[PDB]
Amino acid sequence: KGLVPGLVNLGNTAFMNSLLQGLSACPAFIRWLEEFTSQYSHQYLSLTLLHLLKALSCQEVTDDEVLDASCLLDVLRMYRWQISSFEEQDAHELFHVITSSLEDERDGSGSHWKSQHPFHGRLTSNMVCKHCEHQSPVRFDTFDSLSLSIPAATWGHPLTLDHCLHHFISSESVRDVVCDNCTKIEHQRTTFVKQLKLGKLPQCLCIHLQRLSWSSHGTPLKRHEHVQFNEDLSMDEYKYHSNASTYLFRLMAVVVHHGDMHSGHFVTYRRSPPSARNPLSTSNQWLWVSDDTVRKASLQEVLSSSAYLLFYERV
Amino acid sequence: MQIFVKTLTGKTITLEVEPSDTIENVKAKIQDKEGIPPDQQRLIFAGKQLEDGRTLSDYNIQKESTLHLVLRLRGG
Amino acid sequence: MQIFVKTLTGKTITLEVEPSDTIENVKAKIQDKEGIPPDQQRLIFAGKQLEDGRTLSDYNIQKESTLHLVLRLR
Ligand SMILES: [Zn+2]
Repeated sequence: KGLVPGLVNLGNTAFMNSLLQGLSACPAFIRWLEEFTSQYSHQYLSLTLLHLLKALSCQEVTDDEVLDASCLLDVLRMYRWQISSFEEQDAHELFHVITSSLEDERDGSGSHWKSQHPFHGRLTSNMVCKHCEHQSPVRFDTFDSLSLSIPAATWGHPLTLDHCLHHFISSESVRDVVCDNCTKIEHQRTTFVKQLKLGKLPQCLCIHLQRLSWSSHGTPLKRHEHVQFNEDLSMDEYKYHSNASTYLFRLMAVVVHHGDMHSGHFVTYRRSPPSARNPLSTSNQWLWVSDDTVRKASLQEVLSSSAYLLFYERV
Repeated sequence: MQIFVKTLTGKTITLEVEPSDTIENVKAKIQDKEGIPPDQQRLIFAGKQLEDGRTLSDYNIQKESTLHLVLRLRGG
Repeated sequence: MQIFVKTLTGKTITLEVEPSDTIENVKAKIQDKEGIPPDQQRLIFAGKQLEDGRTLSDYNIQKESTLHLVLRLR
């Protein structure tokens, strides 16, 4: 077969089990983990993560294997993420908790302090004052995921992932900005135009569709609309540099939320482990995992899902 | 100093903060402009989710940094 | 339609049900898949217990909703 092992959900941990299936569908993240882990050759999160990430990336060793990631949650919630005992949580929040530990872990290593994990990308913040036309020097900031506000729906047209990306990189006018050039001409306050674009792309792209918005009325609102993503994603449009290398990404896993704005459940659409004969080629058989339950899924089912976290890996 | 916050729309706003300010201080100032209760806010900067009880200094948040605001979609 | 029942025992049950279905009927579906007596079952939605006399539509339980099954061993 081509089934992956499940994950035991004890006390509302689908947010974790779902994220792990998605992370384990990323060969590059496991390769960086195995290389990073090599410096240690039990509170090393990279090690405990690799143990579960490796097991989920290979097929189940036994019949209908159901794994247990209590080790991961108990390591994180000791000091880093002291969460209430049975409280439902956001899978995207755990992703950034897992990232911050890997980054902290990498910062405390003499040999690997320079090695970035494959989810590491860079954003560019461009600014220019409208009143004096003076451009600001480009800033560069790190991102481990792209949290895209889902834009307003068009009449009958479906919402696309590319619409979200275009909305994230779109330009905009920010008011009440302090201008140095204008200040010396006091502290003058003009309005600038600001724009985000991607300076460096990760090998492992994690997209976060903000399905939780804030209404005009002042209440949490959950966006249920289908956002249409593709199996193949081109990121050349959203890069800062003109220098043309092609940036094609291929979908590995989809994390989906089921519920309202307050609670619910997380499931994952992911690819199958590659065949033993050709283990460096991405499988085409997709899988559906709801904690312990692992079942075969069609590519159409995957793409027809209300995506929340989309995991891409560069080809 | 002056920092930036990309809100739930993607519209960026101007914040007035100091390096010694706590993260809940920043969240409370976002509530005054956006109306989202701080307990429901998540501020991400440079790929790190900022923690309450910490200051912009502890994260090295320099002037005109861009913070990212997101909500908490729980599922268990 | 499809619904999830989060048991506290490490199994998240996927059930195919109808809005007309009754709780007693859903507890019966649970027993068939996981062999738990319906007298021992307590179905929770949105933090409140579901009465064996009502249907899922009485609680606005829609497709891909999430119930929690708590047991009452006595
Ligand atoms: Zn100016």
